[PDB]
Amino acid sequence: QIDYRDVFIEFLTTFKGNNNQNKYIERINELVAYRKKSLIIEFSDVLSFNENLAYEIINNTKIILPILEGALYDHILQLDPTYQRDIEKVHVRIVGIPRVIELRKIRSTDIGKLITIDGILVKVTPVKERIYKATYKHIHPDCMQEFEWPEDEEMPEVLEMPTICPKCGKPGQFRLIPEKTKLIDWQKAVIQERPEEVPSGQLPRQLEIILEDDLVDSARPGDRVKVTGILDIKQDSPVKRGSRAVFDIYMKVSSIEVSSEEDEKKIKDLAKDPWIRDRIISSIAPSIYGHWELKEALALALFGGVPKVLEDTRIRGDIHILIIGDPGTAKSQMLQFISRVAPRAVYTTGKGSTAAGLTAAVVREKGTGEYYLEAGALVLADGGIAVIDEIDKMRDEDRVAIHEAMEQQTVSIAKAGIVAKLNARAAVIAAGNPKFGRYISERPVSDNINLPPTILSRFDLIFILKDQPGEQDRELANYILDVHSGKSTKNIIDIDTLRKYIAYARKYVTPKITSEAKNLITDFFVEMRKKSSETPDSPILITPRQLEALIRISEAYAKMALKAEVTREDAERAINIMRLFLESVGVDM
Amino acid sequence: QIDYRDVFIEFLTTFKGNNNQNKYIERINELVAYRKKSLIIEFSDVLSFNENLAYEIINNTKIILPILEGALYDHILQLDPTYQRDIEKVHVRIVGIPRVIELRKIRSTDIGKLITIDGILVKVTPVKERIYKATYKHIHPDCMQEFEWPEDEEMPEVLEMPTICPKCGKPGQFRLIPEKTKLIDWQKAVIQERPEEVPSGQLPRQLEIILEDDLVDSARPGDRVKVTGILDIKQDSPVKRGSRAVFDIYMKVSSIEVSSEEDEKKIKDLAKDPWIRDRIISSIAPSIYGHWELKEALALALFGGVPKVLEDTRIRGDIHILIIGDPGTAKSQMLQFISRVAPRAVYTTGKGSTAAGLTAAVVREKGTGEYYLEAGALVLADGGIAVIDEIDKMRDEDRVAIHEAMEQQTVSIAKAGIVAKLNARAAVIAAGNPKFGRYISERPVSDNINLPPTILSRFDLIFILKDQPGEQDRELANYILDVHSGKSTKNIIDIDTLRKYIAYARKYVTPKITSEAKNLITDFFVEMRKKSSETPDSPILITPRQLEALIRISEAYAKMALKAEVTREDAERAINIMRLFLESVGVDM
Amino acid sequence: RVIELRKIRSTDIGKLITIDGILVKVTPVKERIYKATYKHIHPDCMQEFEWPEDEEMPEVLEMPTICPKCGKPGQFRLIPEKTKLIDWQKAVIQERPEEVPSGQLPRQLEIILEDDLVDSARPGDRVKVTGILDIKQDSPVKRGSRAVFDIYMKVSSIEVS
DNA sequence: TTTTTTTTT
Ligand SMILES: [Mg+2]
Ligand SMILES: [Mg+2]
Ligand SMILES: [Zn+2]
Ligand SMILES: [Zn+2]
Ligand SMILES: [Zn+2]
Repeated sequence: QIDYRDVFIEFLTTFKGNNNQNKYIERINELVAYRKKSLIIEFSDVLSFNENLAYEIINNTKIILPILEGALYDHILQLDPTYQRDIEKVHVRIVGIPRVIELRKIRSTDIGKLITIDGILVKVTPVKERIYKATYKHIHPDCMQEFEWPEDEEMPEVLEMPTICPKCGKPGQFRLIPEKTKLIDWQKAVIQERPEEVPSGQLPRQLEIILEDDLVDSARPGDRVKVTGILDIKQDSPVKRGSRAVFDIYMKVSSIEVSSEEDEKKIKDLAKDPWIRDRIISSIAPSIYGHWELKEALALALFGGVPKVLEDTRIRGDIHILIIGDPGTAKSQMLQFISRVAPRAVYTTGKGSTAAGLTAAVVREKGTGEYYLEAGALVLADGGIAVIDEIDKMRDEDRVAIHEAMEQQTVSIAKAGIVAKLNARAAVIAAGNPKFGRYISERPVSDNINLPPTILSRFDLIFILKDQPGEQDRELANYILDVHSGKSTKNIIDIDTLRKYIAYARKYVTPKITSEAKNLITDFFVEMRKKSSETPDSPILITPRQLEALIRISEAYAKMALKAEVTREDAERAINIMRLFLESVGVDM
Repeated sequence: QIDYRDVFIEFLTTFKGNNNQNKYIERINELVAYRKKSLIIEFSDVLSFNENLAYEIINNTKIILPILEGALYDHILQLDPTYQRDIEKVHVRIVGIPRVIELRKIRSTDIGKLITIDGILVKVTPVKERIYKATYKHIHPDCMQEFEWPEDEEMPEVLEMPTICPKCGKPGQFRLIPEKTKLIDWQKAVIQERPEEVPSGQLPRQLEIILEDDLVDSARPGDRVKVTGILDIKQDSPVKRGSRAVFDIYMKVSSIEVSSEEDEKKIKDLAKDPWIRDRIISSIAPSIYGHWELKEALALALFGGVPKVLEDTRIRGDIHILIIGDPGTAKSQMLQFISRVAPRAVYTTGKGSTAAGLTAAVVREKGTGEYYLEAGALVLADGGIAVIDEIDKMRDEDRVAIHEAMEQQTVSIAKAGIVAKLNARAAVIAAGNPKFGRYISERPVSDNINLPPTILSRFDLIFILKDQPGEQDRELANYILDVHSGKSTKNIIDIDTLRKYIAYARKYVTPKITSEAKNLITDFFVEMRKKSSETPDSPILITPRQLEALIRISEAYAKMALKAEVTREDAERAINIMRLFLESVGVDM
Repeated sequence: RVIELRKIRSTDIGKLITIDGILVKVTPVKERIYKATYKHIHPDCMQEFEWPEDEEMPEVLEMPTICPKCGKPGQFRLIPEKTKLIDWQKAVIQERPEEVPSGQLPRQLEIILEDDLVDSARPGDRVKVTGILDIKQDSPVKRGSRAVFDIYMKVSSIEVS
């Protein structure tokens, strides 16, 4: 038995990272300045430094984590005594455990060991408080004594009350003292296994996890997470007998990750290429041949515009795309790709969705009997992208429920005495088929689309796809067979890098409109409106929304190159893509 | 060792305000005269008077507050000995606490400290009575003795049954004596966080607060309030075990303020401008170009007329506006602005509203099994404005629920054995699209509204918005791009001061109609009757309702200028707006 | 004294007051015990007694614990024949709509009618009641907080319109 | 009762 306090302190103060910058030393300095009370340590770094120390953490976790925490606290306290009286104790969280076990393959032998499970977050409860050291008071005409009930031991998960007063050795009834009671933050969350690991013909399983102290509110529902902790059995109602000697299992989370400097460096050099826009466009759905104009439209929606928030109103900065095409034009294929490359996306279908499920659902809690709100698909997609396949297959009474969310980006509910307004800032991508399955060229556009003009005006771009056999069949057939043969197109940015690029652009880039782009947009909008009045029979209308669309598209093109201003070149591209949308719908320019 | 009783009396008596009038001395004088029993003290005043006094109260409020009550009570006692026999003790309340913490950021370290939280009140409980000192009689044939149970401390939040009789030392049965029991007023309320504070993709949280003594019935649901007090853990079934030693927190209210003398001067001098009405109109929706005539109608609805109450009937004092326009005419943008600038407004949509949610909903308590009502959207909007967007999309079974509210300004509830009639004196602002999306001029208004003719009879003014691409496209395009570029319109009233201006006018201004003014309305209304018979095919009928509506519009104009008298210039202005209403609806004169 | 149904506070309990409101619910006439008669079921006792001795029987129903005659505990059986009853009726009073403040729901108060006061008025009428307020007790034995109590109304005289 | 998805007169 050798003390690990010196080794742990030596590891923190002597470890050299990629640049030999003493990364953990910097983390301590950040911890002291911000009073973060939590430290994150990569497991592979510990193993590289001292393999014996890594072994002890994995197995002897129950009786070595407090030892390291105490040593770390003294080092921080010595570094800055002001840190004391503000933070009582610090936490050491280990990340990178080699022991990873699937949610469905958890057995009895894994209880009591530090393991890692990767899944999808589903439900998060409001933050509550847990008593870990009580303070009772034996009220009895002779006692008038208070005491901390659990002596030399943390309070168990089961609320237990003293039977014999330690101060007088007598029974009676005791009264809790909230003022002297010590509390710790407590949150309950539910994790679900990923859809790619569920066995065939079976519903996904669920596991209950517990977050405490600073770990509360570390993630939102729908996030992909990696949790490391100790499994344990759950006790709910042990007071009443009746067998039920079978218990569920829950998880005590010690460290949690969601979904770096090197990545930012990789992204920065990518935008240096003048043809970065073409590379991004060609990297959208590499398995689909052609449809270049469609690929550009989907790329713009991934980046989006710049939302504007003023003192009196706000203007949305999301781009909505609608695709109408004959069956077999692969429309669902790009939509599936978009839901996989976007940092945050939700995939829905017209037939399998309802008005309540898309925006918000009011459900009665059977435990208390009072109504409460449940987030819909659009609410869960706030700040992301919502995909609605088969938009024409849903009832018009249900489709009309998203008119407010698509423009005002808010959901208003007045039901069961509940008045609320939830943000739904999400970009909507929709696809569907014409009225008669396939497009009828002889018939006009009004009866082919079979959609009200109100929802049509809310879409920035509308593309009509027609499957016309011709001279391009041979090249299309060769491309499809090459995909089935395993051949892949090179010079394509991978999904993981592309997803990182999109997230960085949406966070640190905010283009501004210049004077040159202002004149070009104004001239085109005025000219576009004049031609619209010539033929008023078209279902589509040129409303002031289309003017907003040009600004959003112009910003999206600039954001793709990580530019700071909307130059003249970006304005031309916005006009060019708008011309194709107008030409496809039947309006010449 | 340092006593602050003298400092408290010194601070109350020797404090100089900005007017140098000893406001706190006047507050005590007002308290004694009206038996207020509650004193409001700003924290900033104490900080200027003495830093040590300010630091003590904000930190040690648990013990200093009872001490400060005695010094105030004695000073009031010597000021007026008759204060006794009516009020046993007074209350001192501190406001302006700088310890402001967000609702979602509350942690374990904040329990037991004086903090303040800003939120929205959503639920109020009927006033109840709480026991703080009980009296029991020992039911045992030897005792027949009455004793107060909690000796040397207050009754805790959990009622405790004495087990041993203090007077005789014998256990048995005890009977509560309500005659000698001490009671205190008790109320429960729920606070919800503001929509602007909710994180992306999450749902708003709630916190339960407790109001006691004079703090009961100090607010109504839907009001934004700032509440200060001490947090504590909630106990529901301490006797009943079952593990789950996790407790939710609740707030003990000590001072509550809903949502002022320099602003009074700031609004009175503003009305001195003879062009104040023009400036107010130009300040409505500054981000919307044009629509000058429709902006005037919205301003009138913000102020409204003066209700007339007779010995048998009441005359509605509110103005109802219906807006029908093509998609993309910014109908929803100004409705959002109206809901934000009005002192009390509720925003609802046609698809997100139900009949129960608009008027009242019954809720069955799980415990008692009793039905009780909940406030609907219209009830919460009483005394304010109710905004109903996309009124043409709501189901007719829910549309009939507002027919009584528009005309009778009342809501009748007869369900689940509960019969009541609620007041719904709220102005209704509604918007909707034409029957065929784009308005058709050649067809009449009846086949374009897609609404029953009955509901349109209750609307004072109806406006038609037309999106016709013409020479104004360039001006509109330039204006929109200016908004997106950060450019703002100057010489306009800010929203915060505009809301204060509207609230003052609706409270302290009651214009009176002159005899000469009545001549114009009576003469004008006669000419409408002649034209009604000339063209009886119009869907608009010249009823006595139009005569009543004309009076309200003139009264609103006078209230806009803070004038207590209705001159002739307001009557002609009311005539002009009615004429354009008839011109837009197709009745050309 | 006349007090609005919404302005009732803690200081008004135990004093004669007058409330004006609208009847909304009337319960069927029932009987209440003010002096019960108990028989000790113990193979030696066979004794009859009135448990609420020298005191009116309270609202809470409490059975005797020790036999006043034999001086021993056991089983006590109530005798409906020897007991004395009194007419009992429950009703709910709702405040007038004109008294309701803006944007609030009307309050309700529970009143008790006894003896000849039963069936004095029908639901939907306007009445003015007089009497003494008191708190409501349902299950004082059950612990678990609930230290707050509601207030009901005992009617001594009621007039209609 | 009231909001929701579902099979059923
Ligand atoms: Mg498809
Ligand atoms: Mg709208
Ligand atoms: Zn003891
Ligand atoms: Zn006794
Ligand atoms: Zn006996």
